[PDB]
Amino acid sequence: ESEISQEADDMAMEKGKYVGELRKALLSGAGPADVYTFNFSKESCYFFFEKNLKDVSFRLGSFNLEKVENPAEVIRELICYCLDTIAENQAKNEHL
Amino acid sequence: LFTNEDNPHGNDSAKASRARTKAGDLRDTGIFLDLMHLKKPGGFDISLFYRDIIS
Amino acid sequence: MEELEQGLLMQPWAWLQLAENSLLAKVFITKQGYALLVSDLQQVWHEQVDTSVVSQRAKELNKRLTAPPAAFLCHLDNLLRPLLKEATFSCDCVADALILRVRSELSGLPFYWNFHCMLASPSLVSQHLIRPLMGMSLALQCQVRELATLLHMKDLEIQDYQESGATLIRDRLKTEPFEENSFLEQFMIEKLDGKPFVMNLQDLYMAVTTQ
Amino acid sequence: MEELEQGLLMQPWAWLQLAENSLLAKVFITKQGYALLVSDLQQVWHEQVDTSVVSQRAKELNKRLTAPPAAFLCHLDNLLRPLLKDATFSCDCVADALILRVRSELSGLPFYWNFHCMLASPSLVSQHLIRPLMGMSLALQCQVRELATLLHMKDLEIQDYQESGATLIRDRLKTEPFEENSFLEQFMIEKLPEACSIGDGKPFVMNLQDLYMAVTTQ
Repeated sequence: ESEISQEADDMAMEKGKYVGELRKALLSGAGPADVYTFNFSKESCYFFFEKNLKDVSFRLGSFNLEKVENPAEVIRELICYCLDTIAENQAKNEHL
Repeated sequence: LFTNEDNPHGNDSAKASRARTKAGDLRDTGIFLDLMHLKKPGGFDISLFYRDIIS
Repeated sequence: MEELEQGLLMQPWAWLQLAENSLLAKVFITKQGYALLVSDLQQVWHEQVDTSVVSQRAKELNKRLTAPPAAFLCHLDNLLRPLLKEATFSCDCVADALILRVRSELSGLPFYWNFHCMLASPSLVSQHLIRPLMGMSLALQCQVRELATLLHMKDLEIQDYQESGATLIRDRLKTEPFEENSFLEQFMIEKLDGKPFVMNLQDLYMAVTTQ
Repeated sequence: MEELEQGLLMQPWAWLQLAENSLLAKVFITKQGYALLVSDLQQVWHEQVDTSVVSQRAKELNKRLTAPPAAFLCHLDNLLRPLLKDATFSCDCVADALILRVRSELSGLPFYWNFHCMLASPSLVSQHLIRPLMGMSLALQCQVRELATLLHMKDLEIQDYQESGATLIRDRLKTEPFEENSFLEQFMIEKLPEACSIGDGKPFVMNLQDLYMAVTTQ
């Protein structure tokens, strides 16, 4: 937390912008108006995203990632979620 | 007299002077002129001509 | 030193949006920190401080990151631009205890904007800026003298236009020759925070302070 | 108390004839000590005294000065000038503060009384040395422009007479409308240095003493 005010003196945004910044950093691609670095420090299990505006670059909040192994099960869950949401969207398509 | 405006003779001084002279003459004859306030978006705005041309 | 202060005197007056007091500020942020010489006409911000104070303000306001003092003064020279009409650098109307009143959380968690602040002094009403102000007075007074002699000469011209004029007269309005004694009298007697001062001398100061 | 802050405010600009400094100057005739007034925005060069401090600077600021407070209250009382007749007045420029002495001279002995102008009392300074500011803006920048508009109205009279049948006959009475916009344009480049010059108080006390009385009244 608290990773919001770090830009408050830097670019002088307003509050709550961090919520949208985080949401669009989580969603596919970078922010439409916010620069982000998309990487992963496997050595430290840590993620970070950027925030630059008004003629100077700065460092937005970051993910203190936690390493939990067994990628197989979580990948299976993710792909099952993909297939199920495709199926429900197709059902909505045919009903409509 | 029914109007909201004294500008017609408020334009030319010669006809205004002649009109007020005639009105004074008619007052001498005993004619009592009376004027009414009439509807005007800019108001009556009296005395442009009629300030002492009223008996 | 010289070029900062001279170009600052050449820098147009800046009215930082505070809405509490009146800020007659001069901004020239090129080197030696942010040379934002603000003056509320009752307490001057001798804010020509070097980049060290800029870094101090950057760090006192970023509680888990940093803002480079060079970059801090650079983007404050970009942050004051949406202020002369954001982070409005509001300051209290008090003429003796001057602290920036930027009181709003830009984070959801507490944060504020503040410059280095100075208070009133017994010696703050006789240094520079009423010399250009009093030069504006002399400029306007000599302009008055020229306008006035032109008044008198033009009115003597008008007297010719009385004997040689044919203007339509309905007799509801009479125009007298332009008098001189009552003219000077009305210029003296008849016709006659800090907000009025600043919005009155935004343009006339720079146009006269060149001397 | 208004005899050193208000009456001092109601004192027209009149540069006292100092010997070293060319800064703004005027002294107020009081029964409660001489009063200077120098308004130049943010380094007070002001000289204000009461009976007590004039007594002190009589008894200790000069090697030979037996003149009591009443002596200097009379000297100022027997003074009619924010200027110098030569009470000999002289300046010893030791600081930007206007060294403004009113000697122990009453048309006779030039008894010793010298100055080191202190930073005067801020109560009688900040109250009525900033009044110049808003009073000066609000009065000058409106009345000067209204006089320019009087020019403009008289020029409208000239032009409407001319088009109404009062055409020009000679160059002496040929003067078409003159406006304040082009006037400022030419003045800021030609007559601005002539009329932006505090100097030694030569133009500072003739167009500006009554102007500044209008300033302080406003």
